[PDB]
Amino acid sequence: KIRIKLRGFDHKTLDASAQKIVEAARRSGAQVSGPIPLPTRVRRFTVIRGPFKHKDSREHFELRTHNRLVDIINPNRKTIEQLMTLDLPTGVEIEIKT
Amino acid sequence: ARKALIEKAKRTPKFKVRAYTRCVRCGRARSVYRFFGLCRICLRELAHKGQLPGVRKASW
Amino acid sequence: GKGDRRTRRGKIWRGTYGKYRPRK
Amino acid sequence: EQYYGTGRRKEAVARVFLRPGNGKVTVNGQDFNEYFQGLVRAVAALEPLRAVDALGRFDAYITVRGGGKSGQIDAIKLGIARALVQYNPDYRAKLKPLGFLTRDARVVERKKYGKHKARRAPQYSKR
Amino acid sequence: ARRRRAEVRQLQPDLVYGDVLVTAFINKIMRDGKKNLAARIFYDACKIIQEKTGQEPLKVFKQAVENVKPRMEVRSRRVGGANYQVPMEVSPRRQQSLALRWLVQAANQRPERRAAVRIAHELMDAAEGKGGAVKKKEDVERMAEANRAYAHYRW
Amino acid sequence: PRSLKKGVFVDDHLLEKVLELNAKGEKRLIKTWSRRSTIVPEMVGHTIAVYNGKQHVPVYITENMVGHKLGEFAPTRTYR
Amino acid sequence: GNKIHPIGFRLGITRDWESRWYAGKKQYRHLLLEDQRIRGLLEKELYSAGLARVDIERAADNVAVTVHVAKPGVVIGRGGERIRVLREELAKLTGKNVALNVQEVQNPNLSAPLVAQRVAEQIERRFAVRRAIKQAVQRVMESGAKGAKVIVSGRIGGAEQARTEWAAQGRVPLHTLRANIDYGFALARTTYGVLGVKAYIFLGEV
Amino acid sequence: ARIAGVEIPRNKRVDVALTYIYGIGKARAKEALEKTGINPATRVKDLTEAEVVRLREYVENTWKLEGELRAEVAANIKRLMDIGCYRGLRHRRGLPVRGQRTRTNARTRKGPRKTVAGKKKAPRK
RNA sequence: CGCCGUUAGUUGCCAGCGGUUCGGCCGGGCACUCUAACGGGACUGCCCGCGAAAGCGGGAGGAAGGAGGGGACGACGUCUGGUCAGCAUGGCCCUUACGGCCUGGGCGACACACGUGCUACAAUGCCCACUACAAAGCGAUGCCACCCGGCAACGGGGAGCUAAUCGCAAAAAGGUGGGCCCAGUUCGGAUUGGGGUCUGCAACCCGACCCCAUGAAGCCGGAAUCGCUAGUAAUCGCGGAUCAGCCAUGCC
Ligand SMILES: [Mg+2]
Ligand SMILES: [Mg+2]
Ligand SMILES: [Mg+2]
Ligand SMILES: [Mg+2]
Ligand SMILES: [Mg+2]
Ligand SMILES: [Mg+2]
Ligand SMILES: [Mg+2]
Ligand SMILES: [Mg+2]
Ligand SMILES: [Mg+2]
Ligand SMILES: [Mg+2]
Ligand SMILES: [Mg+2]
Ligand SMILES: [Mg+2]
Ligand SMILES: [Mg+2]
Ligand SMILES: [Mg+2]
Ligand SMILES: [Mg+2]
Ligand SMILES: [Mg+2]
Ligand SMILES: [Mg+2]
Ligand SMILES: [Mg+2]
Ligand SMILES: [Mg+2]
Ligand SMILES: [Zn+2]
Repeated sequence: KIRIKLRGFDHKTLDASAQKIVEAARRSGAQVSGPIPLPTRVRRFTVIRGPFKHKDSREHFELRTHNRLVDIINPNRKTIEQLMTLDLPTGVEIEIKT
Repeated sequence: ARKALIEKAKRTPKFKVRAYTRCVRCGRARSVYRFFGLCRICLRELAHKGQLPGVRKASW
Repeated sequence: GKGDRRTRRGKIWRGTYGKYRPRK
Repeated sequence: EQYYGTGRRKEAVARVFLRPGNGKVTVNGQDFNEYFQGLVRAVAALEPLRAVDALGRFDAYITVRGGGKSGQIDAIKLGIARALVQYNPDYRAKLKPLGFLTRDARVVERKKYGKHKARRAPQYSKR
Repeated sequence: ARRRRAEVRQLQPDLVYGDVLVTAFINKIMRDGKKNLAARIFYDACKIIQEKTGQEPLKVFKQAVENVKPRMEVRSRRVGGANYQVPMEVSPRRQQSLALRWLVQAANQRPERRAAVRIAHELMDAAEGKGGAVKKKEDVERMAEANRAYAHYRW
Repeated sequence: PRSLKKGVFVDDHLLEKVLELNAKGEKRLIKTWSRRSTIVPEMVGHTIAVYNGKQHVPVYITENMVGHKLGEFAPTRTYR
Repeated sequence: GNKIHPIGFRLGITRDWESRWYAGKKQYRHLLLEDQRIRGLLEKELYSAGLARVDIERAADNVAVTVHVAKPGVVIGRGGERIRVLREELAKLTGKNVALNVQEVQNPNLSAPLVAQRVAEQIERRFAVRRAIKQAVQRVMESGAKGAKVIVSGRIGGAEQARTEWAAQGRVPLHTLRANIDYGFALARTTYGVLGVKAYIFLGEV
Repeated sequence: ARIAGVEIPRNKRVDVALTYIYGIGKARAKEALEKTGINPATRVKDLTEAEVVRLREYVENTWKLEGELRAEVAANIKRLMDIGCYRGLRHRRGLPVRGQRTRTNARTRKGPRKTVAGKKKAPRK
């Protein structure tokens, strides 16, 4: 029962590589618990627009971290062998527990 | 600011309460968002140049 | 109300707790 | 076995379950009146059943999550009105013109910068 | 209203008299968004309208509103001179608002301590012909037919 | 309503100096720049010169003013 | 006042981030700083190649710098003895083992950063500004492009009173997101002040 | 009845009444009614003469109140006035002792406004 | 943001049965709520009337109907507008000081005046007790459950949480009960005397907080004057950034 919390700053690149982690099978080998949504955490920064005065200007920036879960039950060893050099996203990260 | 006044470089500040921030890009000592290490003015510049990964115009 | 330190309303307004707004 | 509608209102969600019964409504593991104790607006959550003659012909197990009790009232009201239409699609005639089917999309307006409060504008002098 | 004539909003009827006027009153009685204890007042006031009078409260509330509605009022006018107090008619929409507003205001002048009581007595006194609300109405109409000379600016 | 807990504070370079002059006689005037330091009972006697950002001052030191901080006796600003 | 960065505005869609990695709130600060140092050592030494942009990516400790230059000649050198020196000079500031790549720019007259960069250098070589700009635009319009626009700031010609010179043709539709408008800014350190060269280049739609 | 030196709080609840003495507020009232076991709620006139006594015998012998306090504080100030103290100066001038601003807003320490002429050659303000 | 669908089940449940140390705590399933990716949905498309047309008025169906609600987004130009103290940067200027380091002081000075605010002057109220419903956020040399000591700030001990799972966290107005009874009051919390806590090398100048006592002015404000057309104003609490701490009632 392996645990895989996925997270990055882009979500087009997440759901398209969490999908690539569910390449054991659609549902014929190990169970597969589907790519789990799991709420995103939004940091915000609010900057005064110009240098020097003009209090009332302001402009909003956000940086949002999206998080997935997946989780596979009953890990056959060839399912793990696929967790080797099989990736393409650069801005996606990978926590793994069991 | 004064190039001299980056004795923020002083790794030992004697007391940890003389430790302060400064923009790592411009020296600004006064809106240095600690996440980025950048001041408010540099942050908006870098945000707009797309050199702060993941950072985006935010509206809601 | 909100100005008096030794009250419910007043302690709520100023973040704090104490004799007049027990933490629990 | 029962009948169901959702109904949301201003950050609040009710889930309405309609049993056939005596008129006993229960809201969040509690009696209907024990939950809206002393809120005069309460009785208006059940204004669908009142205006399709159902006030006492249904029991109602309702779960309610989020917001504040007065919005929960409006949201239950939508919840009921919807269950009561998937139980008998003909009920719309004596239900739609009353408005009970519409969902109140009136929601808190965002806080704008340089304002105090979305629209409250800071006060100025000399002009 | 520079573009459209701007319509009136339709307050949902009372929960206890199923009436629109009673919501309106309750709304004028309410302050700071506390609608619960504005209704908690008007109704407490209604218990009092009976335990002091054989009459049903709705019939009395309605009765007193009518005694406060002003058939005439003045609103000032800038001319080719200055301020002329032109006696105008008063639309049925504006009589509504004026009556209700005047009723609450009058009520809150009173020396009775509970709010329901003040509303109660004002609501009663106004039905029976007297009371501060009516006085700032018999007054209002007195400024009309006194500036009657300026009726020929009817707008 | 101030603040000296289970610590109590007196800046020490001035302290080792006054206790030193309590082996014999009292040095007329001591040049301090630390107004930071509370007064101990062992200071009652020798006149200490508290600074000012501008001038050391002849602060004679009575026993009626022990628990107080030094700078409480050398006014900073000048007024009318 | 007016006019947001046409890049930072479109950053959502039609234009992606120069450096695209992920990092926690105890790392982001550091990676960002070093990321900058790289751009600095890069924008100074690679001037001759005329670098449009520098993509930087990170992962299992390693760093994939993907430099975009008009003339990859000047970044290679003795058949290598330059791309090695620079992948080396990066290994000192970045203790994390770098990987320098080089990207051809098919059409320097279709990358706003270079177009502007072009104009900048002329203004220092005392070219005629008005023409420079009308020309610069044409060179961009002749190379396909649905539209383009250039702007020189102030003190055109040593002129004591700072001005602004213009030029632009085709469509340059700033308020439409669905655009793709490469933007580029070049500085011009002249004898008598500084000048700013902004370059807009519209192309495509969806 | 006479609780503390020349004090006479009548006709309200006992706790509220006790505060009409100088050294006593809501907290010493509560306390000294708990520790003498008189129901705080009773009106003053309905206090047992025996009660009134166990009340006084606490309050008076346990706390510095009224007169013996008013000149403890007064003479407490003269202390910081008689040493070279800063708070003393502030007491002597009549200016916010606890480290406030005085550019504006120190009315409560300063008394009413002593308004003076402001300009000699500048607009209307 | 509002309605609906598909994908997705270490958050969600008298939906449906089993167990209960009556907590979705346990088996167990994802229907529902939600979470968040991708889609549908609106078009003056349909009907009636005016119109040459664009469109206008109205009416159905619909979660929503003519720009459904709110953001981001600001033209050629104007002001020789703001900013060389964020950053660049031409010129001019100083170069045992117009550079540099300290320690202390100042930026916090008070006879006065203005701006923006906060807290009020109370009964549609204030106090105490019990009890009910949020959203958005933040958390490692951090948030701190829980236990013990203290009236308390807080100290000692200690669990969990790299957090949809642990914590900040109590939401508050509201509701039920009790008290106050028209009073400068159980309104208002300014001032001042005392005793403490914590942060920091250090709180005199000049920190925040807790406790005791003190309990000012203020009974709704002249001339004038500001905001707001709907989840708006009004009102109530909550969070973050900055930051050891904090003068935040400011700001987002
Ligand atoms: Mg603006
Ligand atoms: Mg400099
Ligand atoms: Mg600091
Ligand atoms: Mg009070
Ligand atoms: Mg609000
Ligand atoms: Mg020494
Ligand atoms: Mg759905
Ligand atoms: Mg069972
Ligand atoms: Mg048509
Ligand atoms: Mg100027
Ligand atoms: Mg200042
Ligand atoms: Mg001014
Ligand atoms: Mg305890
Ligand atoms: Mg009560
Ligand atoms: Mg008023
Ligand atoms: Mg408007
Ligand atoms: Mg207010
Ligand atoms: Mg802070
Ligand atoms: Mg706040
Ligand atoms: Zn900066």
